[PDB]
Amino acid sequence: ELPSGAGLTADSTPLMYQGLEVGQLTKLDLNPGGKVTGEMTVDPSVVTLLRENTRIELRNPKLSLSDANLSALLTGKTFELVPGDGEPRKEFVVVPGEKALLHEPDVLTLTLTAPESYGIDAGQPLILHGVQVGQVIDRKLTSKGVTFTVAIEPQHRELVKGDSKFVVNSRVDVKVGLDGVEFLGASASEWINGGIRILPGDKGEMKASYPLYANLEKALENSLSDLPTTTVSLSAETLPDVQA
Amino acid sequence: ELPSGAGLTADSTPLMYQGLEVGQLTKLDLNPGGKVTGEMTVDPSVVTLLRENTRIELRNPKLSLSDANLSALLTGKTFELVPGDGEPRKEFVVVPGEKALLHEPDVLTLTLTAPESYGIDA
Repeated sequence: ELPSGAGLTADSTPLMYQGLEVGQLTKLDLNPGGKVTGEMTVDPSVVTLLRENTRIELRNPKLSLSDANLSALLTGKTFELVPGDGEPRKEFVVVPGEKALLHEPDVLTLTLTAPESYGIDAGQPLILHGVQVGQVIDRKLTSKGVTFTVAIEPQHRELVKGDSKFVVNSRVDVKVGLDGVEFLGASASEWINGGIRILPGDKGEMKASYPLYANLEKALENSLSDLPTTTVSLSAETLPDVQA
Repeated sequence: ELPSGAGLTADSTPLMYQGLEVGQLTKLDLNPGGKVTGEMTVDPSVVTLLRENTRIELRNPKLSLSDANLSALLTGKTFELVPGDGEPRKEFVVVPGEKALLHEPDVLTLTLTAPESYGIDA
């Protein structure tokens, strides 16, 4: 059950497992209602891998800066078998390559709010301790502002622990001080990738929503808003004092 | 015993030694359990180099900024024979190109801790 047979050709697009062709997309049709379906023959040696949570991911070719493989660029779209376990099944729903993380046997899905996108998009990485542990699934605009949905891999799921803070890394911010020479938000190699930094906590509950802090300092201050609350008010007639 | 036959084609990917083709990957199969294996015929003139710690490295083509060789880009994956010494052997385990330094007769392996990646990758 395809999302849209954009680059798919009948009898040409292969099912690809461990780098070896296993199956061949045979039929590709447009059902009424705009739905696109198809069917694929697989090698009998692999049918045991078609189980309940076995999934098939449509993968786009990607430009590898390290290994510029021309063949991958020429073949275009590809199917990929990633097996699971359970009862055998025959009907399948193809997940797009970006949503592949969303459909996993155990994946940590979070919804985090923000007043602004800050340049964060739906393909950005998601960094903990300088290493990617997840991905931004998508970005939805609401009346109050942006809400993102993000996903965390199961192997790193146990390191967030209910308390954490999420900091924007997609925007550079150079601050200058008399002693405060600092470059917050990103490094140049990491700014092109963008992403969201995670400040992990100790213990918690994995609550449903988390605020998104525009920089590290506001995350430390636990100051999601912009205007701090008036701790106290003073009345003075004429004083040559600070405006703010 | 391949990691994954990603760019490997049977009867096409060569074994490459000193820049000269020596061998040809003949058979390439998926064993049960997800394991990928294969077998390769080598020239009899080179069988003496297949010894105990002789290793075979799968090498990806790389974009040389100095010598943009189009042929290397077109051939894709390559095998490379780097000989060793000891008893002759026939079964082999292909090391990926990145892990090639890890499998050497003498290599100094260190584990170093950090509180953060600092952008350091593998």
